[PDB]
Amino acid sequence: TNTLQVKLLSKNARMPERNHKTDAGYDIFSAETVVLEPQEKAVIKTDVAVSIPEGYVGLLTSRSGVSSKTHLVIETGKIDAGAHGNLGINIKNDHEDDKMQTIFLRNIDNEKIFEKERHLYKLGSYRIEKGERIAQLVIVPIWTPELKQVEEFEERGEKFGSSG
Amino acid sequence: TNTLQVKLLSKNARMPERNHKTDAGYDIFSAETVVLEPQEKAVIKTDVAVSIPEGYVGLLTSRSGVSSKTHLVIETGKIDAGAHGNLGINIKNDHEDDKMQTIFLRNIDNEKIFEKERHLYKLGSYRIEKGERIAQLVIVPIWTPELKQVEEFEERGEKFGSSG
Amino acid sequence: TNTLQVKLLSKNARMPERNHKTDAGYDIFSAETVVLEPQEKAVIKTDVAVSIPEGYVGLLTSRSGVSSKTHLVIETGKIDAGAHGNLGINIKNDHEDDKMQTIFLRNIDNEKIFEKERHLYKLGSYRIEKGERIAQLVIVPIWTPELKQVEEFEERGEKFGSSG
Ligand SMILES: O=c1ccn([C@H]2C[C@H](O)[C@@H](COP(=O)(O)NP(=O)(O)OP(=O)(O)O)O2)c(=O)[nH]1
Ligand SMILES: O=c1ccn([C@H]2C[C@H](O)[C@@H](COP(=O)(O)NP(=O)(O)OP(=O)(O)O)O2)c(=O)[nH]1
Ligand SMILES: O=c1ccn([C@H]2C[C@H](O)[C@@H](COP(=O)(O)NP(=O)(O)OP(=O)(O)O)O2)c(=O)[nH]1
Ligand SMILES: [Mg+2]
Ligand SMILES: [Mg+2]
Ligand SMILES: [Mg+2]
Ligand code: NI
Ligand code: NI
Repeated sequence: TNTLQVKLLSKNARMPERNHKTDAGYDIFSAETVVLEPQEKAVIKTDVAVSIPEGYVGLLTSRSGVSSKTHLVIETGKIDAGAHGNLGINIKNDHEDDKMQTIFLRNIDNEKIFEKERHLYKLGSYRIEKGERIAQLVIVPIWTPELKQVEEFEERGEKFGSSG
Repeated sequence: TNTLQVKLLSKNARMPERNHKTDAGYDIFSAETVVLEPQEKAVIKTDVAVSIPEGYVGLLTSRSGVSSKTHLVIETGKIDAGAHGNLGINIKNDHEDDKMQTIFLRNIDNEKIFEKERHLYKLGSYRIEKGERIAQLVIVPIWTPELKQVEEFEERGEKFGSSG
Repeated sequence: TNTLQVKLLSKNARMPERNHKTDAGYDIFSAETVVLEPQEKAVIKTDVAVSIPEGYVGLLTSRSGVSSKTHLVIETGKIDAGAHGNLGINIKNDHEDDKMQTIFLRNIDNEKIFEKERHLYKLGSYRIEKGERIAQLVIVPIWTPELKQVEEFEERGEKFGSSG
């Protein structure tokens, strides 16, 4: 069986699409429109549940476009084989909370938002829109063997940057 | 040989346990009780040394429970095949150092500590306890071939978020 | 074919060297000398273009020596199979911007720079030198199947730190 089961949990959810043929990642879409303040942590719900087969792991990881342009930090999620729950994106707006305020919100391309209705926001605040690609899923085979205590092993020695 | 050798280096160390059958990660325990101040970086010693076989890599990576609840940031460690040293967890308390102080320390579940003896700590300080699961190990097969200079290759072009 | 094609784009580029025989990563060299201010984000150009074969992914990831010693944060890059562009290192100097200033710049080993010509820099500023190993490349096989909507699946339930 060379197929992965994908289950949508709501109308807000969307089917993950792969960009190119040789590409590794499945672009994951957001199911909600959230505003993240500086240093604010949240879990972005995808409303998408997947089933990874045994002997594999899913890497719900950051997209290189958004992560290099914005202060949005995604902690790569290790989706266990047999985890049939809602995939949540572990996000953090790492932008400095320098107490300053602006009238412009920022999107996932670090662009000033063009709101007709004026509001005051914290400097370095971002907005994730619904149906917006913020993360991607990369499935990679694992290796989980048995483990036993040993006094010594069956070499690089015992070396955190031994060289420079 | 479908077995991985695990060597404890002290009484403070503990054997890494896998949660479920289909799960990818081996939950790694802390061997020391450390207090991390805001923006303080440290290497948490596990007192556990493992031997990954050639053609594989170990990912000493963050647990999704602690990383989403707390400001504790673990930089995923790429444990080389044949590295028989003490596994160290590359940690950083990324919480804002806003100079404020509180009498409550925080644990790996972001809960106020109930200390009977009163002390003053920096706001957003965390404590890792001994024998506490803060990180996990995921072994994944690699691929290391020979490499040669080429003027041109044998396509996605030369594209950092070409789409959005 | 058990070979990976590596293409240098300039004289500033260098051939990635693997440290040991059992090691997973290819140490990636910098092609430019950049100074990163506190909280400053940049893309460090390697001037190196590689071609990963289909069914694999490249992990342009942080070196454990530099990442544990310095506030330099590298967001692991997922180099798609068939991406023949310049490998860019997604970097962020995560050091606090506490407005303080010093006369000493810091290198990738967190050491005070010994400049004969005196200058004023921001506290916690780092310098990447040309031909300096700041990141590494780890190639790991992937698994990309077809995907179809399912009402229910063919278990760990729907569980973000169910245990602690
Ligand atoms: O989080 C970590 C990262 C690395 N390590 C260990 C395992 C690994 O074999 C070693 C360093 O591996 P890397 O090549 O990833 N870092 P670096 O190239 O700076 O160290 P060296 O130059 O000595 O290989 O340190 C940990 O224990 N925890
Ligand atoms: O750190 C990085 C990350 C990506 N890259 C390159 C390789 C990869 O093929 C490309 C972008 O891959 P991703 O799918 O991971 N990011 P994104 O989906 O935003 O870009 P695109 O939409 O163009 O695929 O940029 C780097 O050189 N360094
Ligand atoms: O970013 C993430 C990370 C994890 N998850 C899901 C998938 C995974 O199976 C589950 C938790 O997996 P981990 O073992 O990596 N974290 P933890 O050990 O804290 O949770 P548990 O103890 O319940 O396994 O949560 C996400 O949806 N997004
Ligand atoms: Mg992509
Ligand atoms: Mg777990
Ligand atoms: Mg190395
Ligand atoms: Ni920060
Ligand atoms: Ni990673």
